[PDB]
Amino acid sequence: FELSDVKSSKSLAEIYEDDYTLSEELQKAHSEISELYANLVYKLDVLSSVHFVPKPAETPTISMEDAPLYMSNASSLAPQEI
Amino acid sequence: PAAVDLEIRSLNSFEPFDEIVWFIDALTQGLKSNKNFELYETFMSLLFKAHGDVIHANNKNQDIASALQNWEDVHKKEDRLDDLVKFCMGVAAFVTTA
Amino acid sequence: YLLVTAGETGWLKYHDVSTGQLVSELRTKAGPTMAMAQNPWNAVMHLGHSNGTVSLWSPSMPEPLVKLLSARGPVNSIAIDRSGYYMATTGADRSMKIWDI
Amino acid sequence: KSDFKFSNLLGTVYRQGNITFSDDGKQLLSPVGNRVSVFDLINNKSFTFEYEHRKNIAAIDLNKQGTLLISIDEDGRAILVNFKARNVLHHFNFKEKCSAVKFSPDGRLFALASGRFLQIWKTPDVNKDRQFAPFVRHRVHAGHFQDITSLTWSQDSRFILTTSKDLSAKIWSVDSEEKNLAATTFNGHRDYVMGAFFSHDQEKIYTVSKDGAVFVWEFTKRKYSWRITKKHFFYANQAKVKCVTFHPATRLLAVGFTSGEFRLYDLPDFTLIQQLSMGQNPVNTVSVNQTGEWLAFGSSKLGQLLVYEWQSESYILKQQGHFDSTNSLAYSPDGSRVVTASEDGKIKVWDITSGFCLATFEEHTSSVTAVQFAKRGQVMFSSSLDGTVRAWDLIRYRNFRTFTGTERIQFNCLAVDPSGEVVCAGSLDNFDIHVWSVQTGQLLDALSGHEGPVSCLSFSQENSVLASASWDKTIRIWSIFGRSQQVEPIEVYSDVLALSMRPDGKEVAVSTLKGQISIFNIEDAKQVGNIDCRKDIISGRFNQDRFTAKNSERSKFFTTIHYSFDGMAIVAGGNNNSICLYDVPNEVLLKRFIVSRNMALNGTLLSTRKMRPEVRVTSVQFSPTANAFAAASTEGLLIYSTNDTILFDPFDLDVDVTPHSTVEALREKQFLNALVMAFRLNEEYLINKVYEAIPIKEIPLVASNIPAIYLPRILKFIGDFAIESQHIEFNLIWIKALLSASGGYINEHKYLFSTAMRSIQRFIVRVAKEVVNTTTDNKYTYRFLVSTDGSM
Amino acid sequence: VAPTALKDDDDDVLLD
Amino acid sequence: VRKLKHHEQKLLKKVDFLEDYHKYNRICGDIRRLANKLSLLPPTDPFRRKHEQLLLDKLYAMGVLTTKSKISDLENKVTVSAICRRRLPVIMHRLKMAETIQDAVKFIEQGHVRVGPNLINDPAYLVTRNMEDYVTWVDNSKIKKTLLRYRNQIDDFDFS
Amino acid sequence: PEGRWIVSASLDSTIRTWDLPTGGCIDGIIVDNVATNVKFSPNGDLLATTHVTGNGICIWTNRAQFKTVSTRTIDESEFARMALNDIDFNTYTSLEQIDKELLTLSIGPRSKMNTLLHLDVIRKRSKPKELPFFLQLSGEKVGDEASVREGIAHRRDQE
Amino acid sequence: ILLMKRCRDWNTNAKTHTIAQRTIRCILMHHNIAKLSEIPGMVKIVDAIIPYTQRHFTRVDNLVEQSYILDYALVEMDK
Amino acid sequence: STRLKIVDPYGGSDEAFAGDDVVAEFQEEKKRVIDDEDDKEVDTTLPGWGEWAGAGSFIKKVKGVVNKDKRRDKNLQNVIINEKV
Repeated sequence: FELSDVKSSKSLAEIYEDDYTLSEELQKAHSEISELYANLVYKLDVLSSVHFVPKPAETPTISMEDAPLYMSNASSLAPQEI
Repeated sequence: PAAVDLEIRSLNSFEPFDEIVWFIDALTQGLKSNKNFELYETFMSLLFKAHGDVIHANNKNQDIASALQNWEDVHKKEDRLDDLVKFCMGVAAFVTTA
Repeated sequence: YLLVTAGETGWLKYHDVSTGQLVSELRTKAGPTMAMAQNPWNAVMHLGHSNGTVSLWSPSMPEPLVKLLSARGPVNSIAIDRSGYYMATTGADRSMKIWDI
Repeated sequence: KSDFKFSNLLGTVYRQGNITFSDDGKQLLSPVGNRVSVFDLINNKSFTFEYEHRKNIAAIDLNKQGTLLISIDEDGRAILVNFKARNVLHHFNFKEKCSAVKFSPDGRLFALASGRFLQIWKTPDVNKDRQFAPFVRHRVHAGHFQDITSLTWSQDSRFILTTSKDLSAKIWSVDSEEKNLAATTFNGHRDYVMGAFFSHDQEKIYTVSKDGAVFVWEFTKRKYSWRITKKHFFYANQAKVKCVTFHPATRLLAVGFTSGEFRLYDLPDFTLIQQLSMGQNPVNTVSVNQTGEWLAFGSSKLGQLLVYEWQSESYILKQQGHFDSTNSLAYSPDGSRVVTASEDGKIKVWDITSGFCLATFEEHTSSVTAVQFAKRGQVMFSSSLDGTVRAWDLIRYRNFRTFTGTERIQFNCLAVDPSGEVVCAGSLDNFDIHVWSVQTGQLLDALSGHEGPVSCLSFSQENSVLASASWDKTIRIWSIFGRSQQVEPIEVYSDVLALSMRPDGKEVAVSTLKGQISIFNIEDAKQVGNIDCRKDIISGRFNQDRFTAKNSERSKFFTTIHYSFDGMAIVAGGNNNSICLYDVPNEVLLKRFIVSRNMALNGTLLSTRKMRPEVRVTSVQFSPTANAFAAASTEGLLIYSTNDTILFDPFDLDVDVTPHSTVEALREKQFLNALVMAFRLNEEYLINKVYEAIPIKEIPLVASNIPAIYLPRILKFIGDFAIESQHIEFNLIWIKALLSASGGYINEHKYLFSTAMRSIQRFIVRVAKEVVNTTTDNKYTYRFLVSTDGSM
Repeated sequence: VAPTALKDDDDDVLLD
Repeated sequence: VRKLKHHEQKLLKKVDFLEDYHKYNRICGDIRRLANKLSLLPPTDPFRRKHEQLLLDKLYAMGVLTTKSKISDLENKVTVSAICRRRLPVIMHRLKMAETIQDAVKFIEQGHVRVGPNLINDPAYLVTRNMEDYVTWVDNSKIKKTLLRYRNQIDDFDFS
Repeated sequence: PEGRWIVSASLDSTIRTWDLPTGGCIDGIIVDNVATNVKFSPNGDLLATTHVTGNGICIWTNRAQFKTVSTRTIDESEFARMALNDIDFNTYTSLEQIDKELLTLSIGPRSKMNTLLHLDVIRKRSKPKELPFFLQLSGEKVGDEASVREGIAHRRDQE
Repeated sequence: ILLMKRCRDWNTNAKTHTIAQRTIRCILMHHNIAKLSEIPGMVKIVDAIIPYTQRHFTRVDNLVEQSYILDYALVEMDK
Repeated sequence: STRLKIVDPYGGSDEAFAGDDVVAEFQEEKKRVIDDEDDKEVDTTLPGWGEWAGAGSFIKKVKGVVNKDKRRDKNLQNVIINEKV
């Protein structure tokens, strides 16, 4: 942990306001880790592929690929697990 | 399927429970026809799912029990299928195996 | 020695050939540019849009010299005479407009 | 000795184009790359049309009568097909890229959006004999100065609304006399106009722009002219309108955006009925049902087709196809389900009857190379280029165990013991076969002996022997089970690429680089057969080849082979444009299939890789039902089946045998003779007719008297007929009589009846057992309530 | 008409 | 334009606007931004360490790295020269399969060279480390006949 | 192509279509000029015939490929002068119920029963994925540790 | 509460589930199930015994299904 | 007009304008440039500096780029000149 040595742009109201309302920036890294490897994975693959390699690719969301819609989660647990 | 589930759930649950009795009688007649059995079996399953508590609380009521009892006399005849299905596994698994 | 490009993106690119650098980048706020033309006298760009307003543009300044609508419909093309006194346009509503710069 | 025909495309639902609801509203037509697929939503079934375009499909439309389906590719070449009979009617070239095609609501005319030109043509009469030049153009219209985005018909077949990139919505009159009525161009929008629609009364015209603005147009006095009375704006932060549709009867507005979300609205009030997000990829296409209760949506990037019931907020259809090519496929032992694997690394479970994705698995990081089932079928296993082998329980759909090597060996092939207790995988980099224990999850041992990469693996179903093949020019037979371990190498002429094991477990065939399918006896380890494949294979010259196809040596071998469950045929596939079905005992080509006919696929006919898609089959297996085989290819899973049975193949037919005579025997009550004579004719309608018309009392008598030769054929008929038939008790009684009377004969000859028995157990396990499960539960749900005391 | 053409209020105030 | 005179040059400069390794330069640069940022992410993180291993294994699995490597080396071992030496025609030459790179390109284009089971007609194809052992001529190459004809080991039965 | 019919040409200037399963002539034609040859297309949608007169090849459109054909035997006497419906159309439809006592399922897909039974969990899984100017803050966060030591220390609002 | 906890433990073992099931049957047959529900701690112990009870139902039924081998034996004699 | 008449084997056997109001849009734009470019009288009264302010109970002129009466586009119809740049 590191202590800021410069003015906090947020005032005491704002500091206490934030208190009322593992890390996103750390996950923002991990998110922006991923694509360039997905980009790096594709480029040397198409260089190294004999065969065709396709390029990898508010409002509530429809989840279209479901990993059964009729199965119940409770039915997926063993008598030992419960 | 969506219409059927709203339909059975909406069925009223106040005494004298006439419509619940009427629905049991309708399915009892349906089983006698020996047609649409898997469908006729499953609406009764939804009936218990949506109104099992309502039926259980008033078992001693004559009207529910009488319509209920007749459905048993019908359903009890359609137990041959369980014995019928049960044989073919015993020989099919054995015949292919030993 | 400057190449100016107008596109449906509406971002007006100013590129100088000799220096090989983009002089300035500007958004019209009038939507896609239907018509593009230059006035030789003052080297001022003329742009056409659906509203019919014609925006006079230069690399130097942030927002256009002049906004004129001559035709009610979109201006398909803009013509400037060699002298630069006269500027002619044809609207998409069959209107033809002769103008003085 | 059966005729296989293309039936449907699995692993794949949508690529691009416009989705169209059937007029009845019970079916959905989706263009699938070079073909078009139809999904029966009510019946939960799907089929893919046999006809194929020269290039990928661009626009389609089905007439309200449901008899004429028109499809146009990106080159403008149109194919007219009879929807009911599924036969092509006419081939026409419009010589232009047609953005949209839409039939008139009356059906006599159909309009084509062609650049900045609108063409209106006359629909041919299907009732008429096949006409040579049936297309006559009614008119051609062009006032736009830029490409037409879309067109809309008036409900009365008299006016057309067309939207273009000129920021204008414009109307025509289909009748020349009525030109003065509708000759207006509507302006005002700031970006491209996406959709122009009529109200139900047609008094109002609604125009939608890409910016997200909806303009309501009404005739009014300022003497009377069209004006924008009301303006609505979609305040999407950056999403742009991608597709729009409108239903006049219910006043529903469905808009698909580039951000991957959609919004439902009730005009003219602009009430947001619902907003859901389809993903991060653009919503390419949208359609509305005839009743207006079902909404079909489509995004091209991930191959997305969804159907939404906004009334009940329920999903009718929700299925994804593989982003990459399918590398392997595996059938369930009964054939009810098939599992597919792709280069992405995702496994998907598909149901043959419905043809829809039951489940998807995302645990494998890299490409899944091989997929296989255990004999029992409850468990599934897969190997991937992430360095792991994973076991899957398909009842609860969980990865109950994962396997991996010490040094993360890359696996390309996988094999599983019939007992489901040993799993063996092979690698291209290690030259060794890793062996594990299913129950414990540890490495039992490493089978060494190959000096080349292990190309394929397989366990004998019965004898449980392992046969391994490698680029080391030899094949090794491992008797791993037992106190002592023996290995029997059989050297081969050239590099072996694929291996197939006999269901008897007595023989093994292997496809080699030379284009030879060599068949070896496992016990004696000597060659018994060999088939040439070099000449039969069809390979097309790629566009960049500087050497001819005939001189080319790129792929005249089969990288995948499998046996027929009867044991007399081999289906073979490779990096080519051909699937060849061979006959093992006598060594010929039974028949050959063309996998694709799209030119965009390379093989159909300095720092940058020139690199484009190629036509190929990765894996091909037979269906255990012995009626179909599936081939994994780039486009998707091609299933070829023998279901139609239009062909006439009598067996032991004589002059006295006739359909009329068979009916006469039934009328005379000679059920046994009628059944035998019907089977001799081999006509399903006659085989069916005799089958029900016998009374239940006479079933045991007839069953006991069936000749042995006809026994396997009647059992097969019952199994396939019973799976979809409604007479569960009637069909079961036959299975009782036949098993009771001829059961001993089945045991003596298990393999002759192996397919017929399996079809029977599928019927009784997958539908009959389920029915009794509900029946007993209701019986027990009955008893508890009555006996138990009611609450106070 | 356009050329393309074909061819009680219940009070919400309630006592409690 | 023509060569500018001395006074012309001094008044106006950089007016000269209006084998390529641009892609490999981008490939090298992209590898740099990973290891630079993978260093930015905290060391104790499990997600960084696995991701570093996948990269090192995979450029190893390529042969851009002749031997197994640490990230610290990866900011200097990777080079455009490393990618080019993996090019099939450059692999073709070191094996002495073709005398000159241009000769190798011609053979690749004409379709006389197979790598494992698959034929390559693209010269820009680069070979991986598990795969170079199996680069060779197609079985029916006319080149493969002259091979065995001189050595008098041309076996017709293999059709080569 | 399906092996179900023969079409034969004869010097009597007639073309006859014969149905093998019943072994009878089902259709008859009279051609002005004798047809020397008759060949079915590989698909069967076309039939090609050549004749004694004419340098071209006559092509015939197989209507059977578009709709069913009755297999009733042609009338011989009528043809000379010119010169059970399910069986007739080679089809059959399964009975609604073979016998009243025999059990029969519904005429529809078998996945319907599975959908009705579990329809409740269908809806749950198909559901789409999801300040004041005087705050009221006290305790340790505000530094009032004394109140905490002395013992002095929203679902309904959501509800 | 004490009795069913024993039945839960007995139910887990396939060699002692038979004793547990009959005891639970008598509870349901000789008590007001409404009172059984309201007692605290019932439900959680109650939750554990379906998955084992259902497992015993998948078994036994297979034991039941196989028994028609005898019905195959007798019909073979009748021939 | 507005329909091509093409004579070839397959055929050849045998306008109004509507839009929004642009003038008002531009005629709206003309004030906004005028108002922004005109001089502004900002009220610099500090409420309560010397009087009670609450529930119970000075103008500075800012120079613009051009006065509204000195604009070149004035008297030019359909013309807007932005004197500010």
